[PDB]
Amino acid sequence: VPKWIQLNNEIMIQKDGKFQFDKDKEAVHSYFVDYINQNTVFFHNLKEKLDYLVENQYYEEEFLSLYSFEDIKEVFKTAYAKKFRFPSFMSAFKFYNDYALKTNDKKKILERYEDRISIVALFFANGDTEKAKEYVNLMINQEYQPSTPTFLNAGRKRRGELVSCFLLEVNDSLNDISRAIDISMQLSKLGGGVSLNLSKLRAKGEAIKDVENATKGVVGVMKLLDNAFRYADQMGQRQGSGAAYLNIFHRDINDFLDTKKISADEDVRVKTLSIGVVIPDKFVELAREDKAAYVFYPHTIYKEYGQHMDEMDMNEMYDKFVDNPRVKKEKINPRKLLEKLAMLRSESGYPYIMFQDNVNKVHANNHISKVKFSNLCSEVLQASQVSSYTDYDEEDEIGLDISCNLGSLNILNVMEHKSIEKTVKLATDSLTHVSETTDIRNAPAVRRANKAMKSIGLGAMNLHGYLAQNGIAYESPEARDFANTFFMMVNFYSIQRSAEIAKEKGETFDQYEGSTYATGEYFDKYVSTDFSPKYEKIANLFEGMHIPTTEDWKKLKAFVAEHGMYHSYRLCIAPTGSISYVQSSTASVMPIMERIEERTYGNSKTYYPMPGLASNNWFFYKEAYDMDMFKVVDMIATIQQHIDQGISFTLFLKDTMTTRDLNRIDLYAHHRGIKTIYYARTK
Amino acid sequence: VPKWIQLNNEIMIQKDGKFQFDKDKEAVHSYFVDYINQNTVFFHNLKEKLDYLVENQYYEEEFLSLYSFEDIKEVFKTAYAKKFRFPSFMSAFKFYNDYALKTNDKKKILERYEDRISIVALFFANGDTEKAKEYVNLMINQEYQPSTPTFLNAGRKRRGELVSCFLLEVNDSLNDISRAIDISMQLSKLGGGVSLNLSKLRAKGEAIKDVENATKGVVGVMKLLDNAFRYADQMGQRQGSGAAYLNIFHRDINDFLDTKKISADEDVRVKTLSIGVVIPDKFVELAREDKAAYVFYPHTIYKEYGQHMDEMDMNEMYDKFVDNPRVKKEKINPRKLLEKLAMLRSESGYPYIMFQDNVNKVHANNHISKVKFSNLCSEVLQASQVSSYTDYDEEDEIGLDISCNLGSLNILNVMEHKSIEKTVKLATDSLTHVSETTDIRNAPAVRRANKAMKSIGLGAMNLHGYLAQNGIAYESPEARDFANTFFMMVNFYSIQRSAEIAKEKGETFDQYEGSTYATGEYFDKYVSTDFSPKYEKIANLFEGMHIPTTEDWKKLKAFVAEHGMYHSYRLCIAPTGSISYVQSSTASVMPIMERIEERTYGNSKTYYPMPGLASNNWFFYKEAYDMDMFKVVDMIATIQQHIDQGISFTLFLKDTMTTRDLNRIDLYAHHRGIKTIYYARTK
Amino acid sequence: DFTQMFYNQNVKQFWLPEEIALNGDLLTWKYLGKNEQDTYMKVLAGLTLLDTEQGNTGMPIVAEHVDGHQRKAVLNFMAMMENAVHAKSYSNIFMTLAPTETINEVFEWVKQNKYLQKKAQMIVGLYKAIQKDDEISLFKAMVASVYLESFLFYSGFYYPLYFYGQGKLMQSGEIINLILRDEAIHGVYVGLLAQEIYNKQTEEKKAELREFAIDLLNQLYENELEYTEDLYDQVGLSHDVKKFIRYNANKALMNLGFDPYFEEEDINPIVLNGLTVEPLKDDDFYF
Amino acid sequence: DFTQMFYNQNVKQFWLPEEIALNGDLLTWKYLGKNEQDTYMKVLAGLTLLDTEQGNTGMPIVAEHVDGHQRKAVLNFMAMMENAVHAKSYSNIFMTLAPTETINEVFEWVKQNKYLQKKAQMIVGLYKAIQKDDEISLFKAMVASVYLESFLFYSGFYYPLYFYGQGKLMQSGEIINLILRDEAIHGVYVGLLAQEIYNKQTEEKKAELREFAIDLLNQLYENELEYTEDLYDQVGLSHDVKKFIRYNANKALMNLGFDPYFEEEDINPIVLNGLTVEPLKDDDFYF
Ligand SMILES: Nc1ncnc2c1ncn2[C@@H]1O[C@H](COP(=O)(O)OP(=O)(O)OP(=O)(O)O)[C@@H](O)[C@H]1O
Ligand SMILES: Cc1cn([C@H]2C[C@H](O)[C@@H](COP(=O)(O)OP(=O)(O)OP(=O)(O)O)O2)c(=O)[nH]c1=O
Ligand SMILES: Cc1cn([C@H]2C[C@H](O)[C@@H](COP(=O)(O)OP(=O)(O)OP(=O)(O)O)O2)c(=O)[nH]c1=O
Ligand SMILES: [Mg+2]
Ligand SMILES: [Mg+2]
Ligand SMILES: [Mn+2]
Ligand SMILES: [Mn+2]
Ligand SMILES: [Mn+2]
Ligand SMILES: [Mn+2]
Repeated sequence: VPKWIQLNNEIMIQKDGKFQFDKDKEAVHSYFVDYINQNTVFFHNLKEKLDYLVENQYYEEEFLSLYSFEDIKEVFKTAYAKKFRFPSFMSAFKFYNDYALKTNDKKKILERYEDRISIVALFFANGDTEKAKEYVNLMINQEYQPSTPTFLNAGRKRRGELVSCFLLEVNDSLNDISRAIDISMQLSKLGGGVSLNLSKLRAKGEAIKDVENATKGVVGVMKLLDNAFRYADQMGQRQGSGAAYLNIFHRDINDFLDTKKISADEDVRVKTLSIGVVIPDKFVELAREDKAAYVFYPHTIYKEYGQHMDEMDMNEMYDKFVDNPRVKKEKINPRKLLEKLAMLRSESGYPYIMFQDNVNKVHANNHISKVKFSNLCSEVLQASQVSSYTDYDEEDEIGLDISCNLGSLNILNVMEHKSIEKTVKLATDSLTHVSETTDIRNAPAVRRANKAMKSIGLGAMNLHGYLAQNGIAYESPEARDFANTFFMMVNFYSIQRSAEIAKEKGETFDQYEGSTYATGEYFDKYVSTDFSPKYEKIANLFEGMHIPTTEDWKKLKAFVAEHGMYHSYRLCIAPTGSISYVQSSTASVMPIMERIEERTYGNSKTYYPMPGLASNNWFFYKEAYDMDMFKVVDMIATIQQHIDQGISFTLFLKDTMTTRDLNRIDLYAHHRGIKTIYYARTK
Repeated sequence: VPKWIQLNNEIMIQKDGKFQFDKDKEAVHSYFVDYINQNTVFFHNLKEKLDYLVENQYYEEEFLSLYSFEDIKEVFKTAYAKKFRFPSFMSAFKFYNDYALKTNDKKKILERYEDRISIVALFFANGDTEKAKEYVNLMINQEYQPSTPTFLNAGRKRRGELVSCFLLEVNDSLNDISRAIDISMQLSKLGGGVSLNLSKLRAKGEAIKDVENATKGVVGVMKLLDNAFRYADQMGQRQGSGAAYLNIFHRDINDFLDTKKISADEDVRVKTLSIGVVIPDKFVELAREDKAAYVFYPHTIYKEYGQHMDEMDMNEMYDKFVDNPRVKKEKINPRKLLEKLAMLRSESGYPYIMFQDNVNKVHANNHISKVKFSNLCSEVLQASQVSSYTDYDEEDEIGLDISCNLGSLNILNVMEHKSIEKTVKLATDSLTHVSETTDIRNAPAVRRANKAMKSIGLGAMNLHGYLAQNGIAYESPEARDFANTFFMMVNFYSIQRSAEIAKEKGETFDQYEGSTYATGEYFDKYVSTDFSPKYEKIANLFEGMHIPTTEDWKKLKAFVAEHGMYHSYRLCIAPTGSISYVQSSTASVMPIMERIEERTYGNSKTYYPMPGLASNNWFFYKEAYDMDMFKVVDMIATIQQHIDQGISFTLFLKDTMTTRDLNRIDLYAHHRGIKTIYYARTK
Repeated sequence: DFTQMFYNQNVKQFWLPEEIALNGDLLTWKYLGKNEQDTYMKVLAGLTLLDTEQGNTGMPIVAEHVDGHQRKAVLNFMAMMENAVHAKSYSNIFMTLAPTETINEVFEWVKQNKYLQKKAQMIVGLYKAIQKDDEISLFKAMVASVYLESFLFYSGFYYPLYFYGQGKLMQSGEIINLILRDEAIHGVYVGLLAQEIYNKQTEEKKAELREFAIDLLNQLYENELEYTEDLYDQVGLSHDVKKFIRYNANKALMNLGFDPYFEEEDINPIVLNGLTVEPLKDDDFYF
Repeated sequence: DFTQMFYNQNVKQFWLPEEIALNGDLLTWKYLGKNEQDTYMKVLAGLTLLDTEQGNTGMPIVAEHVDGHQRKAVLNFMAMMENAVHAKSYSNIFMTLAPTETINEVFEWVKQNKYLQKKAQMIVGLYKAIQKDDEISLFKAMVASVYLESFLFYSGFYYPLYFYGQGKLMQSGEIINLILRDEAIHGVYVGLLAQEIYNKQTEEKKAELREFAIDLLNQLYENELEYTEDLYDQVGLSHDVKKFIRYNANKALMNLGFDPYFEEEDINPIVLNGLTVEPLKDDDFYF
């Protein structure tokens, strides 16, 4: 048992009736002094270290060559000038076991935290030494955290793709299904999560070439995708992860959900494929009135109307489909389907729930397409256009496949530094650079959509940590007030940066003219409503920072109308799973799951108290399972009104909650504007 | 119970201690008069029938448009003038249940045997009325039977491909694996069986982009392919069938073989994928000497030498691989592997055995490539070149896949009509037409190889039937003498027809100049040896038929040298299972499994005596399980010396036989020049 | 050839009523109509009454007459499951769904019911007719036992499985599924013991035992059809229940090594959702 | 007043020998003298015989004659433990420690051993003498069963406990302690049923029943002495075991509501050391 592990395990040894939280600083100090300083490869100077790293195929020389060595040395000195110290053992452990560069034999540490931050900043700046120093200050202050792919792989020759979220539209044809399998394997090989929309595939029992009862439905394609994701396991260290989304009005919806039942037969079970369901307002209306609903065979609709079922407005087309004899449909119980969804989410946490009308009533790019499905983390909500993959020697009709590179603001550190605007703009610039440097060679629609849309995802983390470290209950009205003001400011400054980038580069995203940004319909609520804090306590937290007013939003609206917007999508709140430890921040905007996180690494167990946890703020670090999920829904809906994409929203349920409680939580989320529901976690 | 079925069941009711074989003629007559005539659609004339079939999307109008209706009427009269009568109930039942065209509801019969024969002949003639009449005479006389795909689909609008056997080379890359899955699905969608060569895939535990132990091996690709074949199961009318071949020296050979163990875990077990093993003479030599053998990692060999392991001569490169430190290899026990193969074949009948050196010591196109694997039926042995499928927007290096369209000579009918030359030449013409009219637009290598090599497979059936009806024991030396003479004549006339086609079209197959036909090495044994019957009884069977001599073979050799050859491959004896009932013949060249076949169709059991079975020839209709497999191997080796491709060779084993007996049979077949062993059937 | 294997499967399937919490069934029970509640109660009482006969008489009487220590142990284990586990489980379901007075009345009704009594007494009659050292009478009782375990219970199991497949009465449906899984293995095991006796008989005696089994099946089947209409017509399910009875009759026959009696039928999908190596010798390589 | 608590105790004590890994005893077994191993094998074989008959015959027959479904459920469970758990556990021990020939020999030895045959003859004879509706014959068999549970097993239990207490053969010893824990509650339960019958009698009849119980105990005791000497003389422990069986005879009498018969003695201190889903309503869609 190592000394640092012994010190960390002393956290739970209560002394004087209170946890010994100070043992974590001792634990991290001992961890460093006894493992990291010993196992760190020694270089005489930065020049020798950089030459060794570049020569040994560690660092790409393309990005480093853009700077004179004096500039690189200055950036590295800027990174080390802060004297950054990890405040807890878990943060340093996570960094030096997951992200710190290690020799090919994985026995020595080539990168410190400062070295990794400096390399990432140099990669971001793209030759701008002052920009690189600004990025170094942003990341060393831990105001902005690049996503795990960008942070880990940036500047590395062996690096994989800096983007990790991929959404693919699958067309209803064998050629398209084969291409989807190939692209899913190609993207998983790169380590990115791949989400597929199966709503266009015809249901089981549909005809292929005037041959009836030939189609196998979406479950056969799901088995193919599950096998493909299992094969492309990314060395096996992280098993291949894929998500399949199906509209609730698809015929195969019941079979689609049955793949996640434990009682399901093994020939139907899909082990490695997450499933999400897209629920239009029509289904909720049908269940509310207890009316009998119908699930439609997609190919009959496509033949009758020449357009896909999921390409149409179900709230306008459901009655026409029901009344159309040429459309094939079978009756279902919408309330029975909702209860089945709740039961499945309780048993396995699946499927993800996407409220299509909640997403598309605020979607700015409905002209390009409506948001038909989400990603593997349930927070990516963008317009997609399906591709037409034809026969060999036939030209393909490449559509738009969704992808975004992620970054997270550290709310606590952004508020402590009073640098919301600067942090947001620098994060937007870094995300734009990552998007511009991405080129996927086996996903034509992904690459085309990356070039055309320039979609980025700027999330946030440490909301609960910041609130608890400030004497604010997560469920309290003041917490929602702060979230409203902060995320309104984030949206304002991200829109301003996008417009400024469009003005500087002279280009907007493809089909920007038809977006709600161009027509000004996006800014209606911001020019009509004031989002300043309504509580004095919350308003004081923003002291020293300028909170945009309706006049500021009017000016920004005029500026956007003049110059346009560079990004079709800017904000999405991803889970931010493992990089939160490095930042010593709570995960995303969700409430904390546990006050002290007990985990076993190797054969020694480690304890991770929530950042800033102490006796004074112990009660404010309320666990999610003890929280009223209605208040969590209220907070997420408050945040979501300023996020153009979705928010990964996990439901934390007690074992005593029935399926009716889960159904009520989902119905309240739909009522409150929640776009997606990620997971049903039960204590 | 149907009256005809009751008449047929009277076959087994012994009268005077003898089977009532005459009851089958009554059974077939009753079947016709009571079901076929009743359920046969009525048309006033042939013109009306043709119009109805064309307009109702039953026939392809293009091929029928090449004839004036007078010529079509003449062809149909030629087919009908024969007054062909099915000799048994099973023949007519099989035809009218599998191949006879039925209305879209499968309620009425639109085609009789004469109608199908006439349509096939008109499709073959490609606008030649005299040629169409010749084809009608050939088929109605039942001297030639086109393969089930051609016979069923020729001249039909809603038809699958006329070629049903495809062989795919798979390159060691993710792009190639995904393309292989896509091509397999596309080809199974067409109803054809797909065989894939997995010997170029690196073994489990190999590096993927300088990261070690990243490869899943051939078993992961096998799971992918098995799911792909299960998905593309021909609209459920016929489960997708595929075969995977692995060289015995591949490291994954034991894992590859274990996929067929009953005790195998469902994760590794492959259910719908047939497996064959390619055994070079080196492995047999190692097992014979009991020396420790090595299985190699293909990617290490490729990196060390720049070529694939299966692209190199194992008999020469085995010692170099063993002595090369940069080539990774695993010690194995060759005799233990042989015994494992024997036990696996006894338990499940797998794997197929391909003796690589037996195939290639007589292979005429080794300059194009060695034969590396076989098809799903183990009778296709052609040179293939692997394709290089690159990233999207890059140019693919299209290689050569394998596909041949099959037809079977009815040995009994050909010998009775003394029409070996005419039947062989007409069958060659029809197979050439089928190959020319075939175009797969989703398998670039298959299409390119079909256009370049012009490979056809001309098989034979009713060998045991013809011999038994002539008082010759299948295992007798006289039977082998007849097979030698007959198949020598078949090869002679197929070569002559190929040369005549090359002269008429002024074009040979791609890379013919490097073949053994061009250099004359092919004809060495034919110009130096005589194949006329050595028994007076067999020599009498050929009375009225010219048996080519050494002078004839020298003249043919000179003719080929002057004009070349149109077909790279001409002859392959496929199992020919379903259409054997229609032809009233024993399947392929194999001995009969049972004198009377008991089948269940619905709740009615049907009895099928072996064609021509009677009291006086009961002893000559010896069942295969009672024969000496060494004598069957001798027969197949006698036949195989005149077949350029392989012979689908099934082993019929008694339950008392140990794995040692199966191994001895395999070793004798390898000694006797057998190329492939299809199935190990146990009684 | 089989007793130790069945021993293993039996003991590893051990369970207790307390493991499933029943109270949450009241959240779907309250939403059923009177006819649905009535049918469920009557079916449940039918199963309870038949299973009690199996625990008090059927399994112990067979254990008494079968020779072999290991067989007696397996049979004892099965008798234990009837009396200690199944009987308590049925009681628990009842006490959860109905008040004491309602339970007493349902049992009074089902106790007087003509179709339930006919089958219960037919089975019990064969158990009472077993004679010491007479394997023919033992076989007849084993046939009766297999018919109860693998066939007669299923007109009853249908309804809980039907609800279970719809998401209704899930806790009691889980219990019923565990019970049914035990009865399935009981039926298979007793079936193998019956086949052992059957195989010791002459050809004429075999034909006579086959006639006995088919005749008994016919009597029970015709009464099951009446039992089925009596309970299920009021909830419109009798047609589908009849298919389920025949399908399970065929399983019971197969347990006794006999051919299926009824043509194959598909079952209601809701109920379905509820449910010689020798080594080479160095000369084999030379010819 | 007691069956329910015995039911709960019995089912909560449920176990299987496979829960205990036995390969840990391999070395302490190897190290025992041939005399010690012989006595140990024979002791467990004698126990196996007793449990075989208690499971096959004793417990099922008492279950048959005792009224009340809950009483029958307890007795059926106890019967299952005897032959499906206890008797089988000894084979698990034998199969671990001994080669097949030694196992075969010890089972042959039980068949020909006169003391073991006599005690089986006496106990099983009384079980098979029970007459339906005759409470006196039932009482006599229950006395026999208590004497088997609480007295007769103990000449056998001594030796595994003696080793367990010295830290030897502790895995086998763990199995034996579980068996002993079961028999203690089995003896109490059957004792309470016997007392029920005894308490119904006249004073004159009671006096005769005490005579029966004491005469039977003495007859079994005298036979057990000879059995004990036969097994334990070769390991030097016969006198010690005799004290132990007298101690347990008193416990058997007490289980029957009778006064102790033997005087108290010091037992070897080593041996003492050896001891949910609910539907959505309309209001759920409004907030
Ligand atoms: N919690 C920590 N987080 C990050 N690095 C640390 C931490 N503790 C120690 N280190 C690294 O280990 C070095 C030695 O730590 P230590 O506390 O002994 O330093 P010091 O000599 O007191 O002065 P200084 O704190 O300025 O380094 C530190 O300089 C820093 O490089
Ligand atoms: C070929 C094939 C397709 N499918 C499914 C997958 C596709 O979504 C769907 C359409 O197949 P397609 O490849 O589009 O077939 P098609 O276009 O030639 O026929 P059609 O125009 O009538 O659609 O059928 C199967 O389920 N099994 C199969 O074998
Ligand atoms: C991507 C991937 C490949 N493989 C196997 C299948 C291929 O035959 C083999 C090579 O993959 P490739 O697609 O060729 O990968 P690569 O070309 O980038 O790497 P290299 O330079 O080493 O060739 O690796 C897996 O088993 N799992 C995977 O996830
Ligand atoms: Mg299509
Ligand atoms: Mg490669
Ligand atoms: Mn029961
Ligand atoms: Mn039972
Ligand atoms: Mn016991
Ligand atoms: Mn006991």
